[PDB]
Amino acid sequence: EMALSKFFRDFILQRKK
Repeated sequence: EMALSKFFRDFILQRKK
């Protein structure tokens, strides 16, 4: 499906500021 979906957990979640 998507491997960015792993990468997802890394970008937007560092935006939990």
